[PDB]
Amino acid sequence: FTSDAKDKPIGCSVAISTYSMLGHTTKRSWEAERVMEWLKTQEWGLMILDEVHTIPAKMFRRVLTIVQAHCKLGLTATLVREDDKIVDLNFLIGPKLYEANWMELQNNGYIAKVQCAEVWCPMSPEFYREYVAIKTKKRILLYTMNPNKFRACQFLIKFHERRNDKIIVFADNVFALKEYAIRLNKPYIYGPTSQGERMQILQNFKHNPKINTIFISKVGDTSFDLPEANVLIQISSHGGSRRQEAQRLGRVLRAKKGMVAEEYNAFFYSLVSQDTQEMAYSTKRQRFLVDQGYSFKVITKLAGMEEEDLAFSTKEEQQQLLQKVLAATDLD
Amino acid sequence: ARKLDIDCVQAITGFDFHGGYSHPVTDGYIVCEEFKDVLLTAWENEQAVIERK
DNA sequence: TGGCATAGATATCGCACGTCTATTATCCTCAGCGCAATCAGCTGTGACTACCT
DNA sequence: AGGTAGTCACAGCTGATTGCGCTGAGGATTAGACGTGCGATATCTATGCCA
Repeated sequence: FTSDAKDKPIGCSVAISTYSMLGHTTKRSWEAERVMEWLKTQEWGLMILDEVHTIPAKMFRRVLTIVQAHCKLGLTATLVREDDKIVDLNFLIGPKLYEANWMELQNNGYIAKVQCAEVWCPMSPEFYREYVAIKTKKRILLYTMNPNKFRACQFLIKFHERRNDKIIVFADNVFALKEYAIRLNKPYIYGPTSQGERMQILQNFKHNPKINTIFISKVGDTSFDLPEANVLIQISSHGGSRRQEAQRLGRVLRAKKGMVAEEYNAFFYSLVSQDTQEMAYSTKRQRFLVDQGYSFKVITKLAGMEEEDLAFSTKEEQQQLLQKVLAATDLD
Repeated sequence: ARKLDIDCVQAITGFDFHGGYSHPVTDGYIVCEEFKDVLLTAWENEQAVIERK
């Protein structure tokens, strides 16, 4: 029951739909009206819900009232809603039946053993002075566009490409992601992301050895499946979405053959601007992962950067980047 | 015509096979002559707004 | 001399090859509906002061 | 002169706000029949042969 690929509800033994299609409070297509009528007439012995943490929203909760179903089972990777709307969820669906031990599955080899790092990038003092200068939401662009962070990211990308690994760069800010991708000449995924182009880039990433570095915006969490990778670099944060970013990390990294014996077969790195409010957000975010037994080693000095030549080597280059970012005022 | 609540039917004058199937070819809209002059002046005025818009 | 087997000239219908036009559906893009972290006004708390005995 | 109630000046709670996302309504966009050439197929006729 999709808005693009439509099939008649008649004879549909098993139906797959989306929350928005069922929660479309505004007037829908006449065929959609017939589908809804058939669903209401149909008695559902079983219903399956994915990403249950999204249910506590009012519109998606109304879907439960809309649909008459006997058994409703919810499957998800995380349950720590930052809005603490989970107690009522215990009666929306039921008690949490099971939750596997992540470290145990790591030992059993079912999942890749993630190697997690927190990389501290000192802020440029000119950026830092402006960072102190701005107190508003515009301050995000200041620390999310750290030239030192850019150089560290470039060095890590070179290192992993020489290591021949799949690189996924997660950046919540659209402008920051586009700037990084354009400067590094890599594919970028953002708001619209026309589906054909998106699928083309994904299939190039899966198979083409020339493409192994993909920039994905916030859409990479649940809007589409992420091809399996080994290197996941997080630059931009939602602001403390300890569940969203953890879910996206778990979705990105999966078990890989060949590195099964090694305790570190998956690599994740979080680039955090030092002395910024990003530190508190990172600490709050990794709370759940620490509760999951995952450790994060803090790394400040990156060996090999001095030998390699990277972007913004000269000061005015960073000054030019500061000009570009400040051009993006609070409106952007 | 919808704004003026006047009957408006597209004039099907031919059929095109493009895209692997025969598709309707429409040539404007046929409207009753009695309202025609009333329909024309508004339309231009309608355009007179839209272009400014 | 007379009737009929057999060699010659002539097409002839069935089978396949090269080519065209039909007379009514599908695919990008925008305005309008949603989800997630700050910040101000409502509400709660502590202290100043007029009024009664 | 003494006590407690009416009333005005600072902290938490929570809805409004600023960053991002799905929909429904717009403009855009080739094989049976027909014609034609080839391949397998009959057919009329002049004349030689035999009784």
